[PDB]
Amino acid sequence: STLFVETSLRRPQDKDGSLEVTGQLGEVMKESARIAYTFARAFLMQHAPANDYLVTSHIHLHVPEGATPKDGPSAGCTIVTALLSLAMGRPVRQNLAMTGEVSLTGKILPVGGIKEKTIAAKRAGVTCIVLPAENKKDFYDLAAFITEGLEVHFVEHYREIFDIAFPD
Amino acid sequence: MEMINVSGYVAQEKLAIAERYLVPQARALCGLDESKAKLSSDVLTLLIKQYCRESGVRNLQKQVEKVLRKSAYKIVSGEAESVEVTPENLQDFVGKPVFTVERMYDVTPPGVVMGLAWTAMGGSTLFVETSLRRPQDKDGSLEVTGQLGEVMKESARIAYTFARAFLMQHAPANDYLVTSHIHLHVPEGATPKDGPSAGCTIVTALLSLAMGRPVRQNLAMTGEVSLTGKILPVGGIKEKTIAAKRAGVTCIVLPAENKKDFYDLAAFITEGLEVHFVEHYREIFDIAFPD
Amino acid sequence: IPWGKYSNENLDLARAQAVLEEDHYGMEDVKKRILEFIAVSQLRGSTQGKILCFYGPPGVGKTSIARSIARALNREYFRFSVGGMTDVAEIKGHRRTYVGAMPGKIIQCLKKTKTENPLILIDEVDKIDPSSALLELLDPEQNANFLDHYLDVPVDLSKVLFICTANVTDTIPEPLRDR
Amino acid sequence: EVDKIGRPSSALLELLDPEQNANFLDHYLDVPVDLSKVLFICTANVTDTIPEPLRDR
Repeated sequence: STLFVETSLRRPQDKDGSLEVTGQLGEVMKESARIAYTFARAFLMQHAPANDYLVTSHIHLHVPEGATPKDGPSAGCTIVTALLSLAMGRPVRQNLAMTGEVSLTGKILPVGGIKEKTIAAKRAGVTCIVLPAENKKDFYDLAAFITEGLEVHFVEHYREIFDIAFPD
Repeated sequence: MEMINVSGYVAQEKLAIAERYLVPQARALCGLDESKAKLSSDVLTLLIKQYCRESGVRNLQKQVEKVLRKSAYKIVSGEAESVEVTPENLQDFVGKPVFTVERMYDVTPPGVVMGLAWTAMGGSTLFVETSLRRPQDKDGSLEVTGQLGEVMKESARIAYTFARAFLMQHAPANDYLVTSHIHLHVPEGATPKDGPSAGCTIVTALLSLAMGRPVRQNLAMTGEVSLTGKILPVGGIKEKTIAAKRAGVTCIVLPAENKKDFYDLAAFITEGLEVHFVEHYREIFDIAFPD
Repeated sequence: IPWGKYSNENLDLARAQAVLEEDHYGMEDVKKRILEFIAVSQLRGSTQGKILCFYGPPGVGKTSIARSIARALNREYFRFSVGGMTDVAEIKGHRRTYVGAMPGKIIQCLKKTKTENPLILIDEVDKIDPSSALLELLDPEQNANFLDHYLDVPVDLSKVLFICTANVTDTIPEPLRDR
Repeated sequence: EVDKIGRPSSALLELLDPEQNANFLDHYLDVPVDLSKVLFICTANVTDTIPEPLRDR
């Protein structure tokens, strides 16, 4: 199944910033959201020191389909991408789908259920998919007719995901 | 009942078990023999190092059975009269290497220090990651994530307090830990983990972040830490040392009271580790940061 | 029951691969596993050993794979339901002294099939003491002499190729999972 | 009230099977009766408690 991550401000940008997380997210997913927020703060500080969006503004993060409970750290890099895109005002590649855990230092870790996610992406019209490098064995075990049309990218650190999702 | 321990196996022991038991049994199950189904020693080394990550040999048995089933299919199908497997053709029998790296970190940045853990699935290693949550310029703060248990959260609080006290006297001018907001995390957040053995590891991570200096690259440490800094003994160090050898470290730090339990290990296991025993955390500080 | 009647099984890989290609599309991994199993059986000289367990989501039609395997191996097919079973007497039959006694479904399989080496699909084994009686059937150390409460005489089920399906790998019987 | 039958369920399974009811044997008559021509209709309050072997028939 496909899920989207939605972020928006709670106050005008005009003290520490804050992140409000809703969407019936489980404890593991909320921990992943906190880790993603911290890593996004660090990454935006190191990449764009003049951009104080994440550290000062108040951000509300939501995952739609609130009636369905959600769990698992698979949304790690997705939340970082959403937060950075909101902070820079830059939309991501308009057909990219990404999954995989993120560490506090930004390393991407393998996640399960590669076949189902790939099938869902192919059915949802995705053309480029980002997977952790440790999931290469799981992905290449899939038949050719499932993944022939995907511009697959394998990553080890989020620094590569940043360049994949935000060209130029 | 009498407690009898059956510890895990190092790579050498796993290879020796495989060559003499796993391959002969799987060949007999598949109906083959050594004359037409030969599995070289280098293949088993690759399987152990990359296609399996465990204290036991249960996954290695499945890998060997898969390899020999594929060999039997190739032999009966007439594709080849005799089959031998070599590192450059191993991918024809098994998929891509599951584990491409032995450790999560090659070189550790200042915020993270390597540690060891013991669970029901055997010994394993964990890295305590630590980084800022706010830019530097009121009290500081410490956020902990990673499905930590209550005991390990209390150990993290004790470690934070002891690191604060240590920096209040080792370097009075460094107000890092007392004025900066810090977030601490342990990767593999889906796995619930608990135990006070991570105390000194957390102290080392916090001190390394505060000083901005990395720890020794191949150093792993275990041991409960007290509020005064005294290191307390921890259990399950057989599996911890087996995992540390599996992880490829060369230096290890153990509580001094555990010297009686470390030497119970066989000679070929502990021969490669520069083992250090500590009574108080200042020795761990002098070991991790030698200069 | 067909005392000593045998259908000559065919273990050729070409025939099995062709049969699996005619009536099954895609799922090349399962076809590869079945071909490897058939090659292993041909080398061994018999199809006994580990019981094949096709597990997956409900409604996948795992019965079709077993039907194709039975067709390829020239083994007569039979359907054996165990979902929700609690009474051993379904496996082993009622005692002859009972009113309206009926033997176990295995004897019915032997009678309908008319050979000593059918392919029996124990479907939905994860929704099965009923568990203990099934070990007595799948264990070759005692499979060679199957005793039922109705006929009250041993019957040789050595050459029967048992296959099973389940909805999840976490089957509620533990001892069965090892076989 | 087919959903409230206790496990009698074996009797209903024997009765409703089109291949088995063609020679339905009774304890008293001791001779089979061809119930293949009759028409069964069942009624339940909820589908949660109906036995699983009935749900595919």
